[PDB]
Amino acid sequence: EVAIGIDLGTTYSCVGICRNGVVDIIANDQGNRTTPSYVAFTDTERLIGDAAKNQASRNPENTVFDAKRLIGRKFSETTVQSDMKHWPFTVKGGSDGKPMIEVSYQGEKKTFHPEEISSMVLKKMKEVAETYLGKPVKNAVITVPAYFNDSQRQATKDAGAIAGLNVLRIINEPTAAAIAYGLGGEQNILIFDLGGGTFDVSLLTLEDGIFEVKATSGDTHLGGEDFDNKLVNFCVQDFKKKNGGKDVSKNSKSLRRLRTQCEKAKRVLSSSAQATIEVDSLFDGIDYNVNITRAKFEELCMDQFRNTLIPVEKVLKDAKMDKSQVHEIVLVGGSTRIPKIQQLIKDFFNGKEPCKAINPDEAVAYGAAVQAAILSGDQSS
Ligand SMILES: Nc1ncnc2c1ncn2[C@@H]1O[C@H](COP(=O)(O)OP(=O)(O)NP(=O)(O)O)[C@@H](O)[C@H]1O
Ligand SMILES: [Mg+2]
Repeated sequence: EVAIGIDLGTTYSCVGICRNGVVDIIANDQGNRTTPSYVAFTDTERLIGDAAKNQASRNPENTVFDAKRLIGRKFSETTVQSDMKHWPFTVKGGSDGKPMIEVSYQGEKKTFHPEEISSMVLKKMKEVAETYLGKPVKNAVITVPAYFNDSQRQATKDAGAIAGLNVLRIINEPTAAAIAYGLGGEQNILIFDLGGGTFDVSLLTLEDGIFEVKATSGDTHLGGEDFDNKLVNFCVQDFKKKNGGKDVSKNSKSLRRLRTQCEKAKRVLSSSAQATIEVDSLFDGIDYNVNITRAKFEELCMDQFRNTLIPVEKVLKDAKMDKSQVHEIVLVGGSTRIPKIQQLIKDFFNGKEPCKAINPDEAVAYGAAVQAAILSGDQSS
């Protein structure tokens, strides 16, 4: 009878439950309200979530992420050829044309389909809910991007079945976000979703409790990781100017340790004017330290931030509607916490305040949890 909503994110996943028309987003074992979509294999164990992400730089070959970029795709697809330059783990095509992710686990070569890796993240999110509820969970609504095709949706559903979930429904991420905010006649809703890996803009219409996706645009390779990379590239150049041209970029472990700290500084800069990036013994036993102002971060990311408005203009053009006709702008995704992004969007919409009351990296799971409760016969929301 217990049903949960799950955001299966490219970078971070999130689980919620709606009971008595109230939605709890469930914290994991480390107290985090979102969980990295990471799976690692070591000599002794299978790590999922925070524990997998935290040892990525010590075990790059056997730490799997971005399975969402492979799920329901043929290995020969041009998106896979393009994306695989980003992965330190091995991916090969099977005789059925399906990607096979190859790792070493307890001294043995093992291969997994993308939906098997995604099943392990879903199983972790199921266990997070079960620990909180102190009861087994069987039923779930799982979200997917609006642009997901029938193969990607069915592979996501299969991941749920492998994780031990009865998948009540697959619903669109942008629709889930709109459902979270309870969005009176006809309403034009823009979902601006900027996560860790991807940027999705969706224009929805809502007449008589019925959502339709009118238009979608974005960039499958713009997200928080790209802003982290802007800080990494700066720090690499800054280290050169401090340490007689020495090049941190030659050491992939040095880059990963630097990237981890750039991501932390980026988060601090969403609520402070300044942050420190610090890595003890970064490269050649040399300590690295630098102070980054919010202004410098904004400068490094200036083009990427401003270009987020281009897909906004494109969905409005495709829907043949003026920005003045948008009733709600919903901020979704962890990167929408960046003040400069919030200011650019507000200014574009002529000072209209976006809907951002729900922690933006939780809104999709929140909506999924509402839909899961409704489809279980609970009319309280
Ligand atoms: N306070 C913050 N300031 C800036 N970025 C943040 C903040 N909190 C989290 N993030 C970033 O949010 C991103 C993760 O967004 P999230 O919406 O959880 O991912 P997702 O659901 O997996 N989306 P996607 O990766 O696009 O599929 C990471 O790049 C984080 O660094
Ligand atoms: Mg996503």
